[PDB]
Amino acid sequence: AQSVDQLIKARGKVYFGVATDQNRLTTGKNAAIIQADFGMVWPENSMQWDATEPSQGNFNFAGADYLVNWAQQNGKLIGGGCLVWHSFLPSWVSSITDKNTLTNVMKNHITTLMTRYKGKIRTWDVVGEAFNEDGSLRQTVFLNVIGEDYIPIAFQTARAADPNAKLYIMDYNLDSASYPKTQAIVNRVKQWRAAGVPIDGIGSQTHLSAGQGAGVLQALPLLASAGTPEVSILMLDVAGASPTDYVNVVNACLNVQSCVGITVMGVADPDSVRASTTPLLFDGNFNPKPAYNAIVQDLQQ
Ligand SMILES: O=[N+]([O-])c1ccc2nn[nH]c2c1
Repeated sequence: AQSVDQLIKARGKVYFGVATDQNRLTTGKNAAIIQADFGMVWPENSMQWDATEPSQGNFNFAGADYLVNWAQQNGKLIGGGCLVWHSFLPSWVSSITDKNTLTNVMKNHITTLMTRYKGKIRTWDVVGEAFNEDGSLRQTVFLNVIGEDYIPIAFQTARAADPNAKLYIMDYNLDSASYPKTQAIVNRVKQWRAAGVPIDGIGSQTHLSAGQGAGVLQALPLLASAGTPEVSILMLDVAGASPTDYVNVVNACLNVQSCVGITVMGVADPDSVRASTTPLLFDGNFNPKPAYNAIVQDLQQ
């Protein structure tokens, strides 16, 4: 059984990665599969805001430290995130109505996480899910209280905290070139970078239904046209796990020079949030599914 990470490196890419955390690494056969087959790990939950700063200035790094130490011992690259994401905010953040207060809170959260792991993290997802489906900016507490400047502020703060890390904006429903969100993230990233905002990458949080892989072949080149040094596929899963969809996503990555790699949402189907759709690359016995073998064969050829 061949390693997709090794094979994608042989094709000139950086990694094939996976999301995990302490719970997964101590159960099933997740650790053994990650050791063999994946070259980068991301914390699924242990670096989100609610996990790391459940009360203001009272940080909890136990789960994140476990992941980082496991990755270093096993020679894996590490991704971290998401530093600013409305979906994982504790209530103490959402209640803040004062611009200066919230700006300092946000800067402190960013700097504290990034400093702790300085030099050890390849990629940080700095801002997540900042766009509405129509391409307008999502009206989260950060937009409502700080305004549109919160995104530049987050990236400039992140660059200062660890200049080694590649800083990404991420979003979902960027899977079709003509979708309004895809157009808008491309346009705004172009503008931010032209003003000197340090956005190194766009990460596409790719949750596909059956048959949607084909559209990624056109959407990913469009995302790359924003001119960031890197793009990536993140959080990848596919309802039904058809080889056709998975191979299309891999081929999109191969066709886009700036696409550094792909991260899947987990290891085995039963641990998915949509397990009924069996959307991952390993089954409930931890055997590689037809889609895994198809990706291997595509990368070997
Ligand atoms: O690619 N990922 O699986 C992944 C998981 C959780 C994250 N939080 N921020 N960015 C993330 C990427």
